[PDB]
This record gives sequence, C-alpha cells and structure tokens, in this order.
Amino acid sequence: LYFQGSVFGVPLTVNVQRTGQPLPQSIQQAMRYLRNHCLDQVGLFRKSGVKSRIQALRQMNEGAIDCVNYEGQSAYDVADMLKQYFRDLPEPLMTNKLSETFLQIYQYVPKDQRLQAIKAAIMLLPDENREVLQTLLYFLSDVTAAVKENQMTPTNLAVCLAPSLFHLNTLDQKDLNENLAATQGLAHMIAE
Repeated sequence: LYFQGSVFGVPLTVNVQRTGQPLPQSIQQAMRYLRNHCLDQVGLFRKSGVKSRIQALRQMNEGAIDCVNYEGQSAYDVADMLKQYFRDLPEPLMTNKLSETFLQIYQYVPKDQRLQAIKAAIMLLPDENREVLQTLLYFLSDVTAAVKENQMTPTNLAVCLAPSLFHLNTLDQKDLNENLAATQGLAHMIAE
C-alpha cells in the first residue's frame, strides 16, 4: 500500500517508533546495494541519476512494506535518491548549528586539533542522528576505499554530500563560509 511522504520528510525519531531504527530498512538497503554492487561506478554521488527513475525509487520506498529490491537499478539513481532522502529530512542530519560550529572550528581551532574539535561537536548531536551519521560515515568510507575505480576522494564525496547532510542554503559571505567549512569538516570526517 502506497503512503506518499511516509519516508521522505519523516523524522528519525518517528522511524524509530515505527521500525525500531532511525533509518527505514528500505533506506539501509539502498546503501547496501551501492556498497555491494556499485562501488566501481565513476562519480557515484556526483553524476546525476534520471529524475523519473529517482521518483520511481522514492515511490517504492514509500510503500507500506519496508523493503525494496534495488537490483537492476542504476547506481546514480540510487545515490541521488539517497541524497534526496537526507535533503528531505525535516531537520538536517547534522542539525542546523553544526555548519556554524564547523566554521568556528576552522576559524579558531589549530590544524592538528580540528579532528578532535569535530568529534567533540558531533558527540553533541541527538542519539538518532549520531547512529545515522556513524552508519553513513562508514558507508562513505567504503566508497572512498574503492577510489581507484570510482574516483571519489573524501573531498569529492564531501563536496557532493554536504548540502544534503547539512541543509546548506544553496542557490551572504557567512553562508558561503559555512558551506566551505561543512564540506571541509565532512571530508576530514570521511577521511577517517
């Protein structure tokens, strides 16, 4: 049975109410499919998928049964759908404050302490967000492991994923600075 808006736009806490976990299984299966079968696809997360196929995948995800079979799907549609998932969250995965906190980190904290200040900032995120960010970072880390094939460095992933994870105000210098800080901070994070 089809319930539009049952996944995209739903808060992490409600997902836990419904299924036991902050990400729906249908969403976790998208990551598994990318990780299992799509890591040789050049420019994963960067190259655009096809809107109509991205829309069909959203719709399969918003079926009442929390299970989607992704086989046969282009990696780029799945990757883009994943980005839309985080984009449509009612509050960014990172929360709204962290783009600013990452900026302060790059404004004040010294090179060799930044990772440490980034981990400190992250430990302040809600539980759900912390679980999801952990699962995502290990996933993105696997992607970057296959860099010789897909050409996605921590920096290449970061630049493509920050807006959706942080909800950056994308088309003020401070806003652009937050964008750059969030990207840099995210790249650092993926790199470990």
